[PDB]
Amino acid sequence: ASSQAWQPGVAMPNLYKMQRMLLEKCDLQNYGDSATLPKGIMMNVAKYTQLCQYLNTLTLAVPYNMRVIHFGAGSDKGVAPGTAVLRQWLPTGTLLVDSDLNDFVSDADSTLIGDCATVHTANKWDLIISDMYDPKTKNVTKENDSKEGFFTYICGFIQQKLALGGSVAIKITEHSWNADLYKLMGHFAWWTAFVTNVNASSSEAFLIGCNYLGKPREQIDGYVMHANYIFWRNTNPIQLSSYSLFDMSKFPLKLRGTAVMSLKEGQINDMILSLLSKGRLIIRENNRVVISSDVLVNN
Amino acid sequence: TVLSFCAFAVDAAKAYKDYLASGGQPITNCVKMLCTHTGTGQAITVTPEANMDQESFGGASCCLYCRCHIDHPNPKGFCDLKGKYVQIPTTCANDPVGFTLKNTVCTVCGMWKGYGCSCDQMLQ
RNA sequence: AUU
Ligand SMILES: Nc1ncnc2c1ncn2[C@@H]1O[C@H](CSCC[C@H](N)C(=O)O)[C@@H](O)[C@H]1O
Ligand SMILES: [Cl-]
Ligand SMILES: [Cl-]
Ligand SMILES: [Cl-]
Ligand SMILES: [Cl-]
Ligand SMILES: [Zn+2]
Ligand SMILES: [Zn+2]
Repeated sequence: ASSQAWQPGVAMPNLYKMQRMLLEKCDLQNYGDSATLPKGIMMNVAKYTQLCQYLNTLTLAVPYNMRVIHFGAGSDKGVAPGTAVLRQWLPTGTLLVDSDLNDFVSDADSTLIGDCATVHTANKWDLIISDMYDPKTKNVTKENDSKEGFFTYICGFIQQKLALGGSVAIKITEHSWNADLYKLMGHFAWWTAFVTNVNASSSEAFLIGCNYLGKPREQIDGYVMHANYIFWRNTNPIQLSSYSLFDMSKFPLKLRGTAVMSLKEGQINDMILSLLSKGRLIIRENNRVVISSDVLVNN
Repeated sequence: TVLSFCAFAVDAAKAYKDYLASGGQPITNCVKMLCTHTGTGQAITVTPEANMDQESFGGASCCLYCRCHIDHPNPKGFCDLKGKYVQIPTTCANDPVGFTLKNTVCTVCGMWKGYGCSCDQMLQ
């Protein structure tokens, strides 16, 4: 649609989620084309700006003293452009932790260097962003199979460390995906695959889970849902567009002061699930936030 | 006797000025932010505050000490840029690291001295 | 994936 170019990106229409498509090659007519970016703006500043502009239209829970963790925050240039955008977007005072396999310097309150599998925390989080991508994914050796690696960690991290009512944005591509992550999208009140307009020439998308319910509201077959995602990308051509980057007046996340309360799985009734589904409640304690990265000691 | 260690002070700030004086390439990949350019124009802020004569950058990416992974000389070794946004005059946005090293912020108005601070300055 |  000509109207897509005026938005920060495009969300996968709901009718695609209800189909049963066969997996096929992802073939984009503009594959690899470069976006025209504003002067001196890095690709990931533009990309995270469009992701945050889209998250502004969803029912994100935004408590005071919000907790956000960003995985895959490092870059080959040693800086964290995505983290700088998240810090600009999130309310002042939001606790922001970022992590990456490789060393980098960032604006996060704390940074952990090492495989995400070495990251530990007993705390619950309000928002999880992952931009992780395994470089070996570029070497296609075994067909387009569901991938493990960091995806097994992020599935476990969502099921153990995401506050009920919390949300996630997990980066996937044609070959970088996991069937269990798609199944986990059914544990949210709502989910979608979002493509930024500055990267419309890539099979990249963010799987967005909005308002975690901690239980499956819809059973999703991950193998079929990835095939439906590729069918959408193959049939809905999205043109590169940097238009939304030029109006930043309404960029910061709105401070909703979402209620935070402590409840046991036994008190999570239908009235509470209704509040969680509307972005009006976060369930977790408000204990101090403690994180650690396991260090392997070799002689 | 940690004075023998400190006495030998490794001045990275002065070394960077000499490197630039020798026709050296300024540090790159400072993270420039998208913003309205209708901000206060203060030097270091919790959010981008660039006016029409400035560019806003992620602070950590414009700190020589953060980028070179060397101790901060600031009191208690804390960084004044990390976790904040630094406004750099557009005319110097090609070398944000050198700009933050060679310039200082006014404690009264929060503006850069010589690039926004008008405290040293009638008809009402 | 880090245009
Ligand atoms: N197992 C793993 N654990 C942690 N980080 C990983 C990982 N596998 C890949 N990554 C990281 O995923 C990143 C993909 S590129 C990320 C770019 C970054 N978001 C930016 O703002 O520029 C790389 O930095 C890579 O090191
Ligand atoms: Cl091109
Ligand atoms: Cl670390
Ligand atoms: Cl794998
Ligand atoms: Cl409570
Ligand atoms: Zn620093
Ligand atoms: Zn002043």
